[PDB]
Amino acid sequence: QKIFLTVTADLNCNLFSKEQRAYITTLCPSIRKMEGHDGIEKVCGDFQDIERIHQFLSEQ
Amino acid sequence: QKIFLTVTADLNCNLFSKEQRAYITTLCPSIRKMEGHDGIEKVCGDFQDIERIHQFLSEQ
Amino acid sequence: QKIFLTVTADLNCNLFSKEQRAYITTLCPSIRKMEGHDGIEKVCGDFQDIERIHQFLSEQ
Amino acid sequence: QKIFLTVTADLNCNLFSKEQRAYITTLCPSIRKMEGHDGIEKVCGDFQDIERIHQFLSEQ
Repeated sequence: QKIFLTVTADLNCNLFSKEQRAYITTLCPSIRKMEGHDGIEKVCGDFQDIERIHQFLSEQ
Repeated sequence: QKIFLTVTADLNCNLFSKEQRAYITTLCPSIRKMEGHDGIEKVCGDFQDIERIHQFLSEQ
Repeated sequence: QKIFLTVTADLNCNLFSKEQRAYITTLCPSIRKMEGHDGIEKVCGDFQDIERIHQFLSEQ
Repeated sequence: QKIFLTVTADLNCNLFSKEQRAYITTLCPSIRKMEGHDGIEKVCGDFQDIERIHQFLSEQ
């Protein structure tokens, strides 16, 4: 089965814009998002999507 | 410059025993954990730690 | 003087409709939310915000 | 049936010592806790229990 049933990550919203963090919807379409007027602040799902999101923000 | 301010993982406690999950606090001594009648169910820390915990459990 | 830095609540999506849970963004404009297929599933914010949400929903 | 399935609160560990925070074990022996070497950082449980902990901490 799965090692991690789910993984959640608090995003740095000082470091990355609404526009940068909004791409996560296209990068990982089935990632669950905690979102404000400030855009995506937390993400939840498979460890593979958290890695993919970390890779993506790491490059910005 | 933290990408993920924190990261939290839900451990699959069906796949892994209390003894197997117990080592996580030696593996990552500054980890934070949530602990029931069958030991460690959830963990919180750096991305690096959650990657090391995934690596470790992945090899059992 | 924050006692709770943030507070997250899991909503009883069986008890309340998408239309009932949808008002939360109008009730609490500054709130953060996570939206599955049947609307808002989880909410993050201030204690006071989570309190007013409990009240609003308790009277449906 | 209940309004909030669970509630989680990030505790202000700057405003409240390890020892003040440790009493939450006595206050709500049923509350699930995220804890490391500065003690309880996050609590998860029933709305009523979150209220009691906020009520306790606010009375300090």
